[PDB]
Amino acid sequence: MTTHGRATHYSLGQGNTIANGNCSMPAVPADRMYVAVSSPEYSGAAACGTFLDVTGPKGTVRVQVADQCHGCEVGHLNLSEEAFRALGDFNAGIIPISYVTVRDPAGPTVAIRVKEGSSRWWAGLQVLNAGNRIDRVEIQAGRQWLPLTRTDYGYWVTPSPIQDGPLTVKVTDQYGRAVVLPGLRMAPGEIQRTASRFYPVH
Ligand SMILES: OC[C@H]1O[C@@H](O[C@H]2[C@H](O)[C@@H](O)[C@H](O[C@H]3[C@H](O)[C@@H](O)[C@H](O[C@H]4[C@H](O)[C@@H](O)[C@H](O[C@H]5[C@H](O)[C@@H](O)[C@H](O[C@H]6[C@H](O)[C@@H](O)[C@H](O)O[C@@H]6CO)O[C@@H]5CO)O[C@@H]4CO)O[C@@H]3CO)O[C@@H]2CO)[C@H](O)[C@@H](O)[C@@H]1O
Repeated sequence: MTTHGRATHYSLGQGNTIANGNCSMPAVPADRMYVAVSSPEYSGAAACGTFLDVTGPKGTVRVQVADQCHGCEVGHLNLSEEAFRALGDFNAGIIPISYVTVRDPAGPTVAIRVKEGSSRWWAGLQVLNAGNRIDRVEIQAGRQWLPLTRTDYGYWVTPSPIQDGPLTVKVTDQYGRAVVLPGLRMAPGEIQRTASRFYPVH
């Protein structure tokens, strides 16, 4: 649904290659089109990875939800400086906006990043390029599926130890669509590409 609100500007800088913004992006977007949302809209990092089409005075740009703006109220987006300048005048400081969460945006294949410090005793998984909100991330334990806990920093963590060897991970989005990612390695910090998609390329 269309949310009507306002926008201020801030920056995540050049960032690092580990964690950028509250969603813990592996990198600050090269196009510098990102946004921090209010705490209720952040929804415990459930909005991480999703994209917003934000309509401003000078048009409409697409930005990736990347961070949590604790000081922002509902409807108040904290845009990147580049996204702000493209929508309105930078000297204005505040601009009137309206935005929607993009449903199934065109993007690359799903990628999984195992967090630093992850072992068989404890592991954190980050799902990338899913396109939409993710409701469920599970690791295969024998013939059953061990559900992971959604953290408020963009990762999914194990509530209990997992088996050794390659990981078989099932990810389910907000639309009930699920993909299974076999052969995932316990490699902390690495972005593991896949050939899986929640929706086809057209
Ligand atoms: O990006 C901007 C935002 O940043 C947020 O801050 C984040 C931060 O970026 C992020 O890095 C951080 O992530 C940390 C997790 O929160 C934390 O839980 C995690 O701790 C792990 C640890 O990495 C892991 O090594 C450890 O494994 C233990 C295991 O627990 C223990 O059971 C096991 O013991 C077994 C023995 O090894 C075994 O011999 C014996 O037989 O059995 C034992 C068990 O019975 O030992 C292993 C180690 O070998 O587990 C812990 C968790 O329990 O570390 C992460 C970092 O690496 O999270 C931050 C958020 O909380 C800001 O908060 C936000 O404001 C910014 O916007």
